[PDB]
Amino acid sequence: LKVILEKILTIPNTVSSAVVQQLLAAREVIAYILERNACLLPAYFAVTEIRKLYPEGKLPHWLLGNLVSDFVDTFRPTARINSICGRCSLLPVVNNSGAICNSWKLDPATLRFPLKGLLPYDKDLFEPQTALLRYVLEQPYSRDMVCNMLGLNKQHKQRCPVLEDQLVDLVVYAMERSETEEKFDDGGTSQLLWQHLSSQLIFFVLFQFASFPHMVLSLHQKLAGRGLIKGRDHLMWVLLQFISGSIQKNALADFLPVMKLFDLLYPEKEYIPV
Amino acid sequence: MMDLAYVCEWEKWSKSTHCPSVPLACAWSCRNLIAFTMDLRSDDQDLTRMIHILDTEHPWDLHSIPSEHHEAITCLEWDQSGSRLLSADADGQIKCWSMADHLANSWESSVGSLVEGDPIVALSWLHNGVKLALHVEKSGASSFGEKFSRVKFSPSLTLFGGKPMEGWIAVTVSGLVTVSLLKPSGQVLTSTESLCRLRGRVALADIAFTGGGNIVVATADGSSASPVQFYKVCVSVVSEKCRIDTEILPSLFMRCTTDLNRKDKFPAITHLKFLARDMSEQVLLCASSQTSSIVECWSLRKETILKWRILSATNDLDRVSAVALPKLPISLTNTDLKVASDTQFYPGLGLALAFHDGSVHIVHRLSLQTMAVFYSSVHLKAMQLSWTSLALVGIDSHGKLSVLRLSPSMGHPLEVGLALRHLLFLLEYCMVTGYDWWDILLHVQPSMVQSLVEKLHEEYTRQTAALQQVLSTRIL
Amino acid sequence: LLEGTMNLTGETQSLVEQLTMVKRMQHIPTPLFVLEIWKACFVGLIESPEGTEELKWTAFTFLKIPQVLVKLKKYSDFTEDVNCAFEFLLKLTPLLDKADQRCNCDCTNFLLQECGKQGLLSEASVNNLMAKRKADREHNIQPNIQLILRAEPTVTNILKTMDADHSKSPEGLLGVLGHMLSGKSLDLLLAAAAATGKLKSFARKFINLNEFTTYGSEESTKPASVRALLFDISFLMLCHVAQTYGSEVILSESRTGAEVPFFETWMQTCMPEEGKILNPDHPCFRPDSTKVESLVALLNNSSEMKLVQMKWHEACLSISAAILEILNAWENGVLAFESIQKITDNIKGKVCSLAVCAVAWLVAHVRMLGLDEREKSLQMIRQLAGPLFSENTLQFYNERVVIMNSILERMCADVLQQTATQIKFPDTMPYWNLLPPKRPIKEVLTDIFAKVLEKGWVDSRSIHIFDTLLHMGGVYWFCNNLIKELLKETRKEHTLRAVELLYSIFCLDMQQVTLVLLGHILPGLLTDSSKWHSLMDPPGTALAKLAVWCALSSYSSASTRQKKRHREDIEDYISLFPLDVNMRDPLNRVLANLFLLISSILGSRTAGPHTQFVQWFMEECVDCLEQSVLQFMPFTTVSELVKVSKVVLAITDLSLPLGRQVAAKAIAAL
Amino acid sequence: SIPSVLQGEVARLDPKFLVNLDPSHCSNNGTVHLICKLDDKDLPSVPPLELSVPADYPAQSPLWIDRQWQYDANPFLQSVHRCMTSRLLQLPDKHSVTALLNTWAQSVHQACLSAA
Repeated sequence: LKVILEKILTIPNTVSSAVVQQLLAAREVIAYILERNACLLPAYFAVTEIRKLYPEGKLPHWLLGNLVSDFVDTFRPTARINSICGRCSLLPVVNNSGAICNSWKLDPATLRFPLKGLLPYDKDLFEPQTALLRYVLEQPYSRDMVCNMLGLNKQHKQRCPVLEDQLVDLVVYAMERSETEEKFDDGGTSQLLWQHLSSQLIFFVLFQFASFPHMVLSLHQKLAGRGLIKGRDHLMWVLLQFISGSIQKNALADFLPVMKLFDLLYPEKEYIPV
Repeated sequence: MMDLAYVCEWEKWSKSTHCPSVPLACAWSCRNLIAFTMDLRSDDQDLTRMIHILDTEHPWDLHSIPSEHHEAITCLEWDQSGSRLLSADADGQIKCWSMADHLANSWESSVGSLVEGDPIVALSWLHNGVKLALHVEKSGASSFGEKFSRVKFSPSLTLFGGKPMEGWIAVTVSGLVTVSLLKPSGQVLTSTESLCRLRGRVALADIAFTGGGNIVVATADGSSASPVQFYKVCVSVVSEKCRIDTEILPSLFMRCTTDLNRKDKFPAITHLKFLARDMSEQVLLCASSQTSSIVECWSLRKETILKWRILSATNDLDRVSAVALPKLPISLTNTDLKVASDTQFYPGLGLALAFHDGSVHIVHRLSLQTMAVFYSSVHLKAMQLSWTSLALVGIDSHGKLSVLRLSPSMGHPLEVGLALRHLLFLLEYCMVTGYDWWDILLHVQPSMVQSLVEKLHEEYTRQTAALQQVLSTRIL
Repeated sequence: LLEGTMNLTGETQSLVEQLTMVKRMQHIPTPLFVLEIWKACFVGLIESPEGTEELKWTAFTFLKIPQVLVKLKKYSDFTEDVNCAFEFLLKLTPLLDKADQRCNCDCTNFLLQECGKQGLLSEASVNNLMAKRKADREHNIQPNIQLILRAEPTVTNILKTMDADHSKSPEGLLGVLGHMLSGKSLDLLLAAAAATGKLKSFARKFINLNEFTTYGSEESTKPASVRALLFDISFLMLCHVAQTYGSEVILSESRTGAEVPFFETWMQTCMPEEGKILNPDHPCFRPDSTKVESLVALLNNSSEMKLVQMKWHEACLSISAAILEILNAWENGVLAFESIQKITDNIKGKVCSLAVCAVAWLVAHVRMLGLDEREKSLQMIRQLAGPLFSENTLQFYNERVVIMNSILERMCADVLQQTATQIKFPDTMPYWNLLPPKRPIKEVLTDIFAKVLEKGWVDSRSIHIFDTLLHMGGVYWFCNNLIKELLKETRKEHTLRAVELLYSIFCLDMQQVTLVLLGHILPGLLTDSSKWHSLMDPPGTALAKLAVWCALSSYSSASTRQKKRHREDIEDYISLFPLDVNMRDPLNRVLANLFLLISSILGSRTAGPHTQFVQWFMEECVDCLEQSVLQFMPFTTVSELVKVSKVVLAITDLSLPLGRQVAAKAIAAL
Repeated sequence: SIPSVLQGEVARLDPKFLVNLDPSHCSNNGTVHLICKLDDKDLPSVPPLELSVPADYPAQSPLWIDRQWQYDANPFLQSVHRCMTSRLLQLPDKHSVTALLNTWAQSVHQACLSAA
């Protein structure tokens, strides 16, 4: 079955029809193989090999036709048996005691739940799970939890990009929140939020799981034209923590775009009073 | 003598099948360059989404630009100097095409703007702010400055002195307007805004400029029973982008509906035009039914403080398919009408109209009266005129292109001297500017070539020691 | 849900034929059909917001659908199918509990009794189902259900006895009008009439009474006040009916002679609705020049006091030019503010219709006026609609000022939105100005389509947004964007449910959308050399099923906005389809062109996915038909299909006189 | 359409054969289908023996569509069929259609001679 399918894939997507009736013999062979009545082989093998060849989101060959597609649909019920209801909205409580359960782990490459088998699962299980780690990061003392669920081991440099993207999204969300009112309460759950945000970031960037120039360029791109300027002083405080933390370890260039950021985030011509 | 110059057709282009009709566009540049698009539907969709570039000196060879557009192209515009082309279609994708290696047979684009999902109904370049006025009475004044007088309009968005800024403005199907500006470098600044809180269908739109640096946008729903709204727009670059300030102007209502005799006819508006770009005080409307049509003109003259009134209205017209406007800037003063009427000098008093028959009409500007009728022996869908208005290009509902010779006399006999004076006055306009004179050469008779050459020779002389220094190559 | 949302006043024959057509198009068992109908009715009832919409939904779901079921019985064994559907429906306990707790009564019992009255369900089955429902449930203010079911006979009685004007007794007329002028009585009567489908005669009778009472005759002060009250109350009811149930019911659409009612002309030329904008300088706004001067003299002198005989129609036509003159003089600066206050007090003192007509004309004039000069009129407009005016009321002021405030709100909110103004006339318009003001429409269209696809059912707010998006964008843009969104699915269930939802979405105006589709989108996707890469098997089959459904449904042969839309624009279909029965109907031409194209594609060379698409189109075309759109099909494709590879022949032959021999030749050579 | 080689070879065949286009199947393509009839005074009647001609007929060989049930239920016809199989196994590569038609005629003649 593997070799026949791989050989049929070599036919061009547009060919003549005077030969297609001579070309439908492979379709007849496959139709005999994929029949669950004669029981040539367990259907689990057939569906898993087809899914190994065709991942989800990719259309099958135009010669095979419905013969393949309907097949995987027949495995729709079993995939419902092995799915936990409301998996996406389950949220734990963050603690530093360790001993992580295997049910909270995520894919380091693309932030997906590890799924057993190649069954045609539900759609909601294939989108990235951005809410879970967004909630985890926001909680204080959530340091080992994030590295445990992302598979990080804090002994080898990795430079994980999705962590940088999530950190940038969290900083801009905090900036929007500080831009919202900041008038009902003097504190407004802001200064502690900025301190935590800043404190965790210092930990993530020190072990080089994220890159400073890339984060600054990404922040400038996200804030370019957004017009959220009410708590820019706090972001500059975070950048001061950035630069003063490791000025001696690295070169001056790593701090070049900060200049553009200062100009952009501070459009003025008149003097700033003390 | 209204005549036909030459008809150009292409083999294998016709005989299309299963092809719904699609509107077309045409554009004539300062140099004798034609940019258009034609309905082909021949074994490929992209043949209906190509830009055809034609040179009138060599009609037989045509250049095809394979534009990467996803929907039917709506409008085409040339720059003030014919070095760049603006093209737009449905689903955004406004492109700026630039000449490659200074070759007219190679084009490439690197500048564009995009709004997702909104077809563009209006598009225009920004104004530079220089125009001239031509006086036929002073055709023998023996002074270039005396003949063509500066009018001194003001330019829009002046930065760092008297140098204008370049860019474009577009109006979408909804109440949405986009503005783009070009930096001296490759940088481009884009912005979008909503016209007013009343969001509805804008089937037709038009854009004009006014003295002082203001834009007038006219929107028409197209139901012939709703008012046509007018808005004022100001563009200002506050140090990081172009902000748009909009406000409302008084509207009008359609005529030929309160006649209380037969109002059910003409239930849709099909054409809304400005009588001349940078002239926002006159608006032409054209409504049509399934059989007949009506064309009217309105103005905003001072007698509310501002009101729109009626100027002229034709008796009865067939279905209107194409309208074209003059480009020659006539002074339009009272003292010039008499001298342009006694002498057969009509280069800027004509509006060109086409119908669903083989009939093309030239109608007077101020009062809608017919003066020239042409029969082709099919109908014309898109057409344009020239700077000197000596000829018009036309695209029919086939693969044919037509070029028609328009004469100033329009059949009225004249003496040799008046024709020579007309031709030399028209040639001096192309002398002062950088425009070509192919349509002028279309009408010069072989008999009076020597007189024209010699009289132009003495016209070259006796200038104030400066015009001769910069016009030697052109005079040769 | 779509039928119950917008066109609740339409004739039930169209709904019945549409339901039967849908049932025939896709094989549906009867119990599933009835269960789906009941579940849709209940879920539409639950989500309705508080107000008149809840009353309308209750009236619809408890009055109109029994006649639909009765007509289904008549056209069509059905009894046990209804019982089986009911026993399916009774299993859903939380939905029934939510519906029960929303309406504060056991709606299941009332529904069972109502359907038993129609005779659809047997008495023993009704009793058993009632016992089952009570067992499941075991686990002073009258509800609106009982009010509707008990007030519909009152509607019938009032319609029956009002023709004789209660033996010409004006005092009894005032009594009965005041009785129905109490809390929510008018809305209940209107909803009952609309659900019963007898509102046309109701409006006709009120129009006749108004035409009788406007001219009037000589009377003393008390009967003159009676006449004025009758005129004002009739005007208020007609205006409320116009502003609530559209502009189709009051207009007769069948009137012989020049004796047209004046209120019809005022409706056509003086009230700004959602689909019409008025011209302030229309000839109807310039009746004369002496009547308006008499009216302005009466207004500026004192209270009118001449209402014994006043020619209400001519006076009402005259307030427009009068208030024009007062506003012009006031802007000239020769009149003080207190004079305007006195004039507004005189207008709002006794008769309230004059304020309504003046406000309507002021809105019509302001709409054209520019920004810098509009603010002058709005202050006198809100003075005309200020607080309630006391020490001048005859009687029955509460609901009169309430209905006047509602009418002026629904008439003036359109202009109030354009400027930054708020008057706070104290919801009655939850579906108004829903789309975001600045962002493009494609984003919201795609987001709403995705949400509807994910949820699995369409909401009424989504229906309204789809309607306004279709109005703004156009049929071609709407259909092209929706079809482009369809072709991004790789799963068969998702595209199946997408097509099922899109059929009902396109059911807004089937003729125009099917014409646009079959004339522009399918040929474009079928002719281009780079577009059949997206015509794969699941989306291709789903799109073919949708296309054949739409084509034959439109061949078998739905809003006022779309009515004016397709009456507005013309299209020369002869030029669009040169074509190489009647040959004037555009559907025939476009279907013949489509069949010619499909025959050419099938007979062409270098076949690919497009031939599979046309094979699927032909297969579902054969499957769906009962025996009919195959009359225009060419005779060569009968042999072509056999060449490219029974029952797919005999049905397609149509038993033509040429058909017999061509079919014999085709089937013989297999 | 029909290549010139096939038209010429059909024009230059013995008048014992009147081969023509197959009423069924596709046409005007590289692959064509022909149905044959034999009109020989000295030989009996036999099945039509249709042929299929692929694209670019020169430098290749055509194929014969076997119809086993047609030639069965008669000793004479199956003797013809087995002689046919023998002769087509004896034919070399790159052969033409006229050679196959002559082989058909000669096989029919040999079977008739063997029968009587």
